[PDB]
Amino acid sequence: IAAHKGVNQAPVPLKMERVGPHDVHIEMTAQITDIEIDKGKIYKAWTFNGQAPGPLVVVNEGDTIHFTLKNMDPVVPHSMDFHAVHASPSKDFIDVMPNKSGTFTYPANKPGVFMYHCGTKPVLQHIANGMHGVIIVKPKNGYPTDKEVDREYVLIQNEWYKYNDMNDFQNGVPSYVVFSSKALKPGDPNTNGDTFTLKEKPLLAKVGEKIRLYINNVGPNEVSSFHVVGTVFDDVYLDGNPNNHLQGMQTVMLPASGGAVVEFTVTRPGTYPIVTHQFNHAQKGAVAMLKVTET
Amino acid sequence: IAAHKGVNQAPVPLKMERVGPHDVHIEMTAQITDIEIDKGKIYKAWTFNGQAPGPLVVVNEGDTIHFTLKNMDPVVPHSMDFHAVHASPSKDFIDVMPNKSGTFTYPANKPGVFMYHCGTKPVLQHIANGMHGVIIVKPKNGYPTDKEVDREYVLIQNEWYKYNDMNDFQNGVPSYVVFSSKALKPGDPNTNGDTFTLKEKPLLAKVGEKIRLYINNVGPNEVSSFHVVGTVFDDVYLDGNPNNHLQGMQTVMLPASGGAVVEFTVTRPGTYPIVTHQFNHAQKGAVAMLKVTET
Amino acid sequence: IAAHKGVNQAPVPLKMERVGPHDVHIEMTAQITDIEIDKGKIYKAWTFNGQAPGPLVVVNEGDTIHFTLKNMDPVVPHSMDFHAVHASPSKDFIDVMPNKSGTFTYPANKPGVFMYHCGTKPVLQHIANGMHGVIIVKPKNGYPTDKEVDREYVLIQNEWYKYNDMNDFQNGVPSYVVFSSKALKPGDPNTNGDTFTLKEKPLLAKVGEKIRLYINNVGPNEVSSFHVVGTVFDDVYLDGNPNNHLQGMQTVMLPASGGAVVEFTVTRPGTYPIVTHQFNHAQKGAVAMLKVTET
Ligand SMILES: [Cu+2]
Ligand SMILES: [Cu+2]
Ligand SMILES: [Cu+2]
Ligand SMILES: [Cu+2]
Ligand SMILES: [Cu+2]
Ligand SMILES: [Cu+2]
Ligand SMILES: [Cu+2]
Ligand SMILES: [Cu+2]
Ligand SMILES: [Cu+2]
Ligand SMILES: [Cu+2]
Ligand SMILES: [Cu+2]
Ligand SMILES: [Cu+2]
Ligand SMILES: [Cu+2]
Ligand SMILES: [Cu+2]
Ligand SMILES: [Cu+2]
Ligand SMILES: [Cu+2]
Ligand SMILES: [Cu+2]
Ligand SMILES: [Cu+2]
Ligand SMILES: [Cu+2]
Ligand SMILES: [Cu+2]
Ligand SMILES: [Cu+2]
Repeated sequence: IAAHKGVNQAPVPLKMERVGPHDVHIEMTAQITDIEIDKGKIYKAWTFNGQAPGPLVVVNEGDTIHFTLKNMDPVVPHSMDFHAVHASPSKDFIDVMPNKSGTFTYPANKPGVFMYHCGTKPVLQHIANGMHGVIIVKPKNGYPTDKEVDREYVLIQNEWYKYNDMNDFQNGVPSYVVFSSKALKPGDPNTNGDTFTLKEKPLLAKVGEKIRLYINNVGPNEVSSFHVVGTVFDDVYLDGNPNNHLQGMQTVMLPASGGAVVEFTVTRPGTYPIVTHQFNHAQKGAVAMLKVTET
Repeated sequence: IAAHKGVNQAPVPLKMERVGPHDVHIEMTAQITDIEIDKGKIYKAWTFNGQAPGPLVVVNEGDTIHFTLKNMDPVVPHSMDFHAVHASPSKDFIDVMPNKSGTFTYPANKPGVFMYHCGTKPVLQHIANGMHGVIIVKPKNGYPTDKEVDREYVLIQNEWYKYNDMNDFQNGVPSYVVFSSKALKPGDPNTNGDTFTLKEKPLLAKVGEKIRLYINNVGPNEVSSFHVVGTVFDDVYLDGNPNNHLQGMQTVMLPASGGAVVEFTVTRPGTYPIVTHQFNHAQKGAVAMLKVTET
Repeated sequence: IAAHKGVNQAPVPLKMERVGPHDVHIEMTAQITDIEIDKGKIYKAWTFNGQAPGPLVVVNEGDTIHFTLKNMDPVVPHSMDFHAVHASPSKDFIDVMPNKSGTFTYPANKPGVFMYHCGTKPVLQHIANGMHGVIIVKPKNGYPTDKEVDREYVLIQNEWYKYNDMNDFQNGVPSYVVFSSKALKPGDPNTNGDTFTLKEKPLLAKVGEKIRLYINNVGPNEVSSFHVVGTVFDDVYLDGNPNNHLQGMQTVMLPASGGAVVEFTVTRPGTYPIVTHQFNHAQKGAVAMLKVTET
């Protein structure tokens, strides 16, 4: 796209504020931002807020979201689809033109770990170029295992293809498959989907802790066989809904756009890889690390 | 196949009748029928009854099926495998030769949403060329959420490949991935697996309704990440068995031949896309629409 | 690998012994062994004990495993990762050099049907060349359906690619996809992952029996849509954990490394195929047979 040549829009922080007991404002941008997806490989991604996947959104069950998208792309329209919400797609997930803003309102009444993404046609193009993310909706009454959890993090799986190449997006294997982490609390890492960051700067834990991960596989195209090396999931909640409670899973199957909450214990000091167990994808980037120490 | 050149056998209605409180007769054909799978693209499909996927079959839990297959194919043998039934494959799912008929009998004692398909070797060939479908077995005591459902439809996912090309069927990506709808009540649409019909003639609903879909992914080869845009599944029953009850799923993973019953609420007027969230497949056809109006 | 040319190390029996009420010794080798994966096709596999998949391991819930790996490979390091265990990957799943041994200790406190595999980098290479298997951990209090089961077997799904070709392992479709069976009791078959053995020498059963299969899809790369032709699973336990109990499934989705316990009834004499319902994979080898007789 001629109007994207040389464009590299600096990342913009997510803006969010509560405006009622059951009402939240969220303000995001659509923007064109260079991301290093593999060492030496820059992808001029289509993004929310200059991150790919986009920034984490966390709301409460029963919150109405008043969402504003500011489109900074000079030529391409963009939009937003939150899987958390009940909405009319043809009224509420509509395009925002270049240099314009749009505001849409809709409720999040289901707890869980949901994908969000651009909904502009062709949706494959927009998701593959980087316009994906996660929204977490916290359950009103928690999970039954809350009291057991010592530490939690967010992980997101996505793929990267040949740059802006619809033939590859439709017909080709992924070039890279990658994890990212998004911050839930101050000090947590906040990273983009790349092959290396979470190997060089592992997630941190302490020996004997129960860890919870909020996970989502945003695709665009692949399923994920999510596994943490050296442990067994004690508890799994499919899509993060507390009702969908599995126990003792070695590996969690996630569809494209599929989420879960998973919990496991790290018993011994060391580095624990986190993978999709489709090992072709792992080899192409999808290995993160959890370093577990005595302190 | 030289004996299929110029062959286009008109579709034949499914014949079905109850012959006892727990016994049903079903009569199908195997036939060679031109189907428009994408605009301008005709596939000379191998079919049941001149539909691909085939006609919908609905029976009750505990029904014995007395199934007759009339083979209208001039040269290829065909057969039938219902996933609903307990049967001896080597006695009851056997070939029927060109211009012959065969009758087989077997019980359907498990409720759910089952694939059927030709079972003739090579089974890949027969399924890929179009010989697939769904049988629904209604549970004796219903689903616990029956009283909530306002409207229901059947959707089927399948792929199309290069015509009758076993190398592509085994080694290639699908050319098209498509939804079809099969009628449960008078007035419901009844369509073939194509890229366009359910976009141009969307399924219909009213604002505020709870919708149930009976879904099956017949493949041959792909899994499906089934999602309805703008809603969350309130209830999911894996394979349509009432025991396998999930809640609040954004996306349902279906294996190849996998089924479910899914229920969701449409809250607002508009058009709601239905997709597999493996967006390469969506781009290649697998997007249906649900138009939701005040009336 | 020049140092593997002409190497064909005879298979070595698994060594296992109980050494306490909650403690077991297991001794395996890593070795280079020619396996016929398809008729006329020899793969010089990287293996545990000269089998691919490796030998079956069965322990009890709460057993500590004292595992020894003797590396017979002349040049490549190997290691072992059991998905059953809680362990530090960077201390306990480490490499054993050529012509050396290493012993590692760790608990199996979760019941189920777990993958094991080499964990040496690149793990894709080691798994794809044949270093995979299953460990079963028997639940302390059984499964609720134990009293119903008449007969049981172990089945494993894996893929084979072009020989030792990392580009194919990462980017290509599988050449073959195959089932194997591993013995649980004297007289049971014990086979390698190949396209033919379980078609020519089917698993055996009697009419009216309830069969249990312990299944795992070791990959490396594919998911599996596991189905037995002519029946419906009465009961499924995901990953073999008794809590994760489904009923009446036609087909079980398994992630890569995913396991299950499945139970079904064979009602009539005949041969019942067992497949992954991703029929491209079935066509490439993944069809086993269960011959069901009056005796
Ligand atoms: Cu309130
Ligand atoms: Cu507001
Ligand atoms: Cu966009
Ligand atoms: Cu979506
Ligand atoms: Cu792929
Ligand atoms: Cu703790
Ligand atoms: Cu664990
Ligand atoms: Cu009766
Ligand atoms: Cu009859
Ligand atoms: Cu046929
Ligand atoms: Cu089948
Ligand atoms: Cu494909
Ligand atoms: Cu209603
Ligand atoms: Cu909904
Ligand atoms: Cu004891
Ligand atoms: Cu010992
Ligand atoms: Cu190895
Ligand atoms: Cu593993
Ligand atoms: Cu493949
Ligand atoms: Cu019995
Ligand atoms: Cu059955």
